[PDB]
Amino acid sequence: EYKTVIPSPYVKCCGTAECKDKSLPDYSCKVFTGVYPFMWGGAYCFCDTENTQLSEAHVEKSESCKTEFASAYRAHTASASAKLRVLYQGNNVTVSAYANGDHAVTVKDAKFIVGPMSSAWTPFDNKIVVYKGDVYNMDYPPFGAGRPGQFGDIQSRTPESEDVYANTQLVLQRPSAGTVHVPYSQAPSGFKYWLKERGASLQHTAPFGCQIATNPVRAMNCAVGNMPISIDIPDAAFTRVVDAPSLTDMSCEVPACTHSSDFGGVAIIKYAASKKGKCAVHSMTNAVTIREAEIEVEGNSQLQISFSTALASAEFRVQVCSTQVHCAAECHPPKDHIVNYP
Amino acid sequence: ANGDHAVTVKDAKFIVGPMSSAWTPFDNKIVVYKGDVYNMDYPPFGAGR
Amino acid sequence: YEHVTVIPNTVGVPYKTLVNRPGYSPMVLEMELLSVTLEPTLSLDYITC
Amino acid sequence: NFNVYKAIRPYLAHCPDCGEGHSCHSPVALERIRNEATDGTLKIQVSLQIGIKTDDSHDWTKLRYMDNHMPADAERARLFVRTSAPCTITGTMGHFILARCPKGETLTVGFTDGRKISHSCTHPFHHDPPVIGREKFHSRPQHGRELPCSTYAQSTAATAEEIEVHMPPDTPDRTLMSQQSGNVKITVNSQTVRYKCNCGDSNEGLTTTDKVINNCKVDQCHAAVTNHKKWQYNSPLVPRNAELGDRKGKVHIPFPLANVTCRVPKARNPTVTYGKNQVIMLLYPDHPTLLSYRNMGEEPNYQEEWVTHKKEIRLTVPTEGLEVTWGNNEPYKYWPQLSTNGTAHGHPHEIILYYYELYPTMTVVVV
Amino acid sequence: PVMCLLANTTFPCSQPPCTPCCYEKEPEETLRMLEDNVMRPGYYQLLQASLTCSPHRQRR
Ligand SMILES: *[C@@H]1O[C@H](CO)[C@@H](O)[C@H](O)[C@H]1NC(C)=O
Repeated sequence: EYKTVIPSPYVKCCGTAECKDKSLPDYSCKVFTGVYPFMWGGAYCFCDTENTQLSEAHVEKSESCKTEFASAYRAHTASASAKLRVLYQGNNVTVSAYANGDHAVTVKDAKFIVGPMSSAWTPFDNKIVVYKGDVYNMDYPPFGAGRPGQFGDIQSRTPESEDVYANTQLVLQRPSAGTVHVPYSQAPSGFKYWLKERGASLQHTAPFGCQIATNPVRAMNCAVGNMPISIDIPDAAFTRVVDAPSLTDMSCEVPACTHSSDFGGVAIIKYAASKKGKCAVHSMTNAVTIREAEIEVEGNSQLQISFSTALASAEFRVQVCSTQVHCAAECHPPKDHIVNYP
Repeated sequence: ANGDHAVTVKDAKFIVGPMSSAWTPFDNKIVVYKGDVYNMDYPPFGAGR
Repeated sequence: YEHVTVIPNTVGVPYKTLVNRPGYSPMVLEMELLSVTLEPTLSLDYITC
Repeated sequence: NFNVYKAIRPYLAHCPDCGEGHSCHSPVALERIRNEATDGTLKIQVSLQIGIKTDDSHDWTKLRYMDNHMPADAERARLFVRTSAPCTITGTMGHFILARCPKGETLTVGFTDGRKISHSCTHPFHHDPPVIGREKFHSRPQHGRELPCSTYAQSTAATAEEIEVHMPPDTPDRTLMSQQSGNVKITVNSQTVRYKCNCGDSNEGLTTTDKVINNCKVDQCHAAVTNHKKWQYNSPLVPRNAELGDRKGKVHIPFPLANVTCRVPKARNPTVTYGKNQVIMLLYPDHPTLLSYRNMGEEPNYQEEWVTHKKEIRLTVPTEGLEVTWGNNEPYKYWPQLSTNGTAHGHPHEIILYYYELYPTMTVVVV
Repeated sequence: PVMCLLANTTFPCSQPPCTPCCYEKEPEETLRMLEDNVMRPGYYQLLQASLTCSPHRQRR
């Protein structure tokens, strides 16, 4: 915000004294003629008719510029960052990185190297403004070439930069009738209007569900594209299949499937494990999702699991710990209507 | 020199620029010594050789 | 004049521009380029010492 | 510590619009508004010094107001600040007035006197208190939520900001020139009077005594007091001492601004149902509050409004859900499910309306 | 310390030629001080000396 500052103007009674043509941001000067100075005891000067009055006016910064100011920034290329929690065999561990193919971290034998951001799109243009809780992608006028009554009504590079490009045109007037004051003309600003009508911040203008976050400003949580991760794990995790039971005579029986977003159906796997042991279950298609990942199995019985797909009939195959089951499920129309999670 | 900064001196007005040829002698990944800069792919953070 | 010209990007070449203002006194003016300062993006990534 | 009194200087005041159309000689007038607190507290310049005196006490019964070359005093319980509603004065300190008060076409301050007759400087003053956040209020809040904001910090330690304080023009008092048979006895009365006379033998000059200006009348004499002892300020809207440049003004002016939070009102949660590829949202209102929404793809397609009443609003939902932000609450997030049912398999085809659930009526031209 | 100049001597802003209570001994030289020495930030300490209640008039 600027501040319009005047001096105590010069009441040159009985004559005229021309001002000094100083260089101030919107310097303005006028010596009005035939003025009438007035005070408590009637007129101020005993000289009456030849009273002229020099008047000056200027505009500078205000005192709100220490912590309350907007900033036209030039935005540039974006740097990525990602957060990852792995349930490492019943153990949740979490780490942040760059999602660029270029940020390797290792902890608990987890050589987490991500793959590249498969997209390349940034939600920001260079011409960006920011004030104190938000940003706005609009084209401000540049420094020097600003416009009065807008962004660029007053222009400074830094708050410590004292080059205040001002545009006010505060033209003075003759006072009303002997009134000891200086009237000036119209000068609308930008802070008086556009802060009230900046409107929808880029938090609200965000495609793909982006979100913005200040200090520093950043585009979070528009997960678009596909992220690779290479992860190397030693033989400390893998155990021999003879330490597992050889599951035989598997037969899947689905009492109720319903092609939905949530738990799409329930299944029973008639299995014949040879012994006790912990082994894996993984469907050979990506479409149906068993919610069960690592199952402890015991023998020659019927385990019961769930699954989830939107296939109208899920006919597929599961590697049940290096053994194969083929599964079939007549799924039903989804009776749920709204879901809060994708 | 970009066509944005008008300047008047003894009422002589000039907007300078912008630059015609926008050629740049710099790479993105550049490393800086106390008097110098070099175009060289420094290895990325966490993924260094 | 509002004489907008394009002088060649050469430091230290006196460009002699012509102001034949309409029905006015002719006036030749000199210009001379003295520096070309180009400052790229100040985006420090990481360090190595 | 705690003195402002001696950097002040006796340039006086005539209030150019003190109400009911016209002007009056009043020292208590309004000059400047500072409204830049985000929450809506108001910071006001006066030509007086409050909280402080001639002898610099924190008393609230005296305040230096200038009545014709006199320091007179007034009670600080008689502070009638009023824009359209009488304002809620919080901060009274020297140059500065801090108050929270609503919309008004004008703004005035009212004051008692040494004659104990209160008046008011009343200028047409269209200050408009700002808006912040999304919420308004009916009753007073003692149970609310968070909003970041900024307001004027109540600190005396704001240095290197000033107003223009300067040596007076004069104090022309036409009650000093008594006439002794066509002469003028300038009754100075412990002052320093500059006379400007259109007569003989004493025209223009200083005097300290009740001077004899012969063959001269009241309209032929002047009695302008060059005040340099008692010192009480104004704004620089009134003119200067016009013998040189400016007496440079140096008074540090306190009460800066800083960032805080506020006990903002919340926004009442509305009610919704799902329907066939769409949502049906009744809204409990509280006051006129904005609402926004968008979708989650290549464009947000965000539409914004203010809603006012118990409003049932219907929105179709794309395949990517819907994001409706209502109040400063959680941004409500939604995702579609295939709605009810197509059919059985049966003797007819009856998979076309299976297919009018799964990719409904899209890519049905191809078959 | 910080050097205040009344156009004649380069005195400290903590040590004026009239330490303390400038206005209590001279009004208009304090006003010329308010015209000239305002270019110095330590003059405020002189304003804590002259103006803001550290005079001879206090019984400190
Ligand atoms: C581990 O993470 C899974 C999902 O990653 C979560 O469901 C589970 O509650 C977490 N358990 C613990 C103990 O953190």
